[PDB]
Amino acid sequence: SGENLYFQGHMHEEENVVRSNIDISKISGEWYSILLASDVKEKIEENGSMRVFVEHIKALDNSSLSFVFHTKENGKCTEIFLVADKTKDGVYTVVYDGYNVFSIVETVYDEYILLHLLNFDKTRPFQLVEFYAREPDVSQKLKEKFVKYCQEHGIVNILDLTEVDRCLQARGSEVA
Repeated sequence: SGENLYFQGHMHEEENVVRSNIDISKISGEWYSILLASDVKEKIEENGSMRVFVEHIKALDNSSLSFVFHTKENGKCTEIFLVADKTKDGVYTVVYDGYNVFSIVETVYDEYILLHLLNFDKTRPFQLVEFYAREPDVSQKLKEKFVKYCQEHGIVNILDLTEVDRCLQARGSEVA
């Protein structure tokens, strides 16, 4: 006798984690910048060009993606509008502080996006890893996931943005 037990689920571990065949409509909407990492720490510390705080992602056509960010310039939150062009599933290019490529590494559409960017500056090229979430903070488990990804890629300058000025106060342009 005893309770018969039965395997349930799939063999791989993660639930609803999307790594390819990205559905753009479901990654659209409101996002918050949570974590930022780089191999060049100056790019993400205060005054760094890549210290940008995402606001919204929108599908533009069957290819391109609109990204709206805030960044700090001359003491103020300023809104910056970017259009990223698709080169293949999950991969885009965009011009900002030079020429960039970036990849949607992994996403849970209603929770988070992990993005890995390369910038091709001739003198000081760099990599950026970003973690966006559907809320302004995330679980410790997800922060550890991000940190492990960074470590696996040799990226050791890792900032948690959730207790510093991310220009949240600048997101109130539109009312219900």
